[PDB]
Amino acid sequence: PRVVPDQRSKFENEEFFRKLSRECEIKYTGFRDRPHEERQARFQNACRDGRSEIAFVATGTNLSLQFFPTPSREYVDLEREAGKVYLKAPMILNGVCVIWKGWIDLQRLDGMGCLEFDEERAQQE
Amino acid sequence: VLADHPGELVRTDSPNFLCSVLPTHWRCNKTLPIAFKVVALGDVPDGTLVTVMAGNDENYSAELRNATAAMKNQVARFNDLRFVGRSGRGKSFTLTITVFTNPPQVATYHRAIKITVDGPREPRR
DNA sequence: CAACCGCAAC
DNA sequence: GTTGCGGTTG
Repeated sequence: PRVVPDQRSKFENEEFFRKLSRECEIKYTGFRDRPHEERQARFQNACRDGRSEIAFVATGTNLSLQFFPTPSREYVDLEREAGKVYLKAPMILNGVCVIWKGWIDLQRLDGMGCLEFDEERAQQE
Repeated sequence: VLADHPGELVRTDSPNFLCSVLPTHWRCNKTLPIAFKVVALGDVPDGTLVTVMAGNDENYSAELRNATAAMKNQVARFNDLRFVGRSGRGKSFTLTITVFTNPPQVATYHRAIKITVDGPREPRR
């Protein structure tokens, strides 16, 4: 089945989630072999495409993201702060509904982000 | 007719997916001994894309090859999936399997495989 | 021992 | 493009 029977508990209890529930070092992992300038372009192009790939650096947990509920400023926010993009991406991770929220420096291509329990989605599951 | 193909499966960290068993230790860039497969429990439309990403606390994002596949009859069979990035002495990668439904469903497989330059080798002297 | 680097042989 | 195995090293 898509989710486990008690999402919130899994999310608040398992180390897997706990390690990702506070903001931490994330980083764009796309086109790792190309020159940095390109990676910058590739990154943004795809972001405007509502998608991207990022890893939680410390643990090495990788994720492909979809920024939809063309993207909205709510999911792909370019204004809010310059030099960096703020992203939001809902998904079902290991059976629990969550939302991935973080930001990325459009120049260094790294940043901070974390996992957030998505209770609304959960209840609909 | 006959009926018989998923092979040797194990649970992933998601309650909605199983995946093939991988060798404990394998050579980097070397074709795997079986074809990696992702089996979906809950209904998943044919054509849904499925991808594999890997990382761990040493290589935050391992380089892979042929890491995209498509669901057909609840099974996404990868043709020649390969691990190019190394995982580090005594270490193994954590896989991230992403099934692209809306929203995407993600399943991790921890300590799934160690990738080294040589791969398994008989002791030697 | 279990990595890495190299590369000869196919 | 694939593989097996010697030289080394921490």
